[PDB]
Amino acid sequence: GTELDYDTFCFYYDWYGSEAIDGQYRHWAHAIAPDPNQNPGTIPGTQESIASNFYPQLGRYSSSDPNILTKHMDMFVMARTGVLALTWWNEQDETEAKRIGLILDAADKKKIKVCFHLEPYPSRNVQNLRENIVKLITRYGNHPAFYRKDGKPLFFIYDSYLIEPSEWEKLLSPGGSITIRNTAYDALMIGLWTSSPTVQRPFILNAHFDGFYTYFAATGFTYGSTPTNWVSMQKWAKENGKIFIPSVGPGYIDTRIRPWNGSVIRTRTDGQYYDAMYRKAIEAGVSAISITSFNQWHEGSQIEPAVPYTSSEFTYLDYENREPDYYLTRTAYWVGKFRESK
Ligand SMILES: OC[C@H]1O[C@H](O[C@@H]2[C@H](O)[C@@H](O)O[C@H](CO)[C@H]2O)[C@@H](O)[C@@H](O)[C@@H]1O
Ligand SMILES: OC[C@H]1O[C@H](O[C@H]2[C@@H](O)[C@H](O)[C@@H](CO)O[C@@H]2O)[C@@H](O)[C@@H](O)[C@@H]1O
Ligand code: NA
Repeated sequence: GTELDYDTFCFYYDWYGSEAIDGQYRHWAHAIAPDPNQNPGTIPGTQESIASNFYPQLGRYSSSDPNILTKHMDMFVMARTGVLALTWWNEQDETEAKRIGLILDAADKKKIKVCFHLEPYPSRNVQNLRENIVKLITRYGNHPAFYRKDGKPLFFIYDSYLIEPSEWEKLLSPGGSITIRNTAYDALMIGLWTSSPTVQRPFILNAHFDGFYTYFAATGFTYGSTPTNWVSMQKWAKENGKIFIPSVGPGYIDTRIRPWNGSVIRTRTDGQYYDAMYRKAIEAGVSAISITSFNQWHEGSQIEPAVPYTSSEFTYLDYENREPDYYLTRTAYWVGKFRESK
């Protein structure tokens, strides 16, 4: 009825600061991105003006605040989401190491598991990826909240297409020069499916990924994030021994930090958009689902509770006519439907 689902992975961001913990409102303050097609300015992260079109129920919180982390784990329990997929940027700073330890300890108190979402950090390549996979498994592999499926850790790899299949083969083929296959550091490696099947099918096969995900909460942003393609993507995956983990989300809007990106807006329609994405994932017959996102406030994809808020700087969007915790409860509903279908 209410147990956590360990085939549901929710993308989680630990880059927020507060004056209480960090001494600064990190990420609530954020540079405005220049138009790809310029002195754009910065959102200052004051109470009135934050880097989101929405406004958190918990305010300008710190991701290093143990009291905030506790409340977040309670929110995961409400949503029935059993795995927290943690953004990881290879910052190599004491604050990063501290935050990962706090998140693991908080998660374990509510039986939530943690896996890593490997980001496009500077000069990312298959050698430093191996070195960082080994570090992460050695440092956190014995923590009880560290996620495993059939004895293997799992990693999502954002913008995996930035590395050529001839490089991925070295790490992920059983014969690869620096392979993790059949070693103590073997893992499930889930790459990002973006574009058409004529490009993606050979990429995934040649790179030796164990599976693929789609990430984007905005329908139609890519081929992969267009749900009418998911039945055929699942059929191809099952035929080729690959795990398909489609990404579902409640909406998208990023125009505070990207004022030129309005065409990517997807409206929430009081939950109906989320319902349509989640239904299509379940209908495709997949064995795992990813949620974009718990708390990407910059991109307006969050299921974390939000509240009404107005200032002279900006009038924020909010969840009305639904209540602030609607997207947590609606997640729990769809987790129930997914479990019926497995
Ligand atoms: O939204 C601003 C944010 O964009 C980039 O991070 C990416 C986004 O969070 C989103 O597309 O998800 C990706 C996978 O988790 C992630 O790479 C970065 O440029 C970041 O610094 C920025 O704050
Ligand atoms: O430029 C806006 C766009 O930025 C990010 O996506 C970029 C890249 O990371 C993606 O792999 C490709 C997919 O086609 O698009 C961009 O180049 C995301 O933050 C995205 O949500 C945003 O719209
Ligand atoms: Na699982």
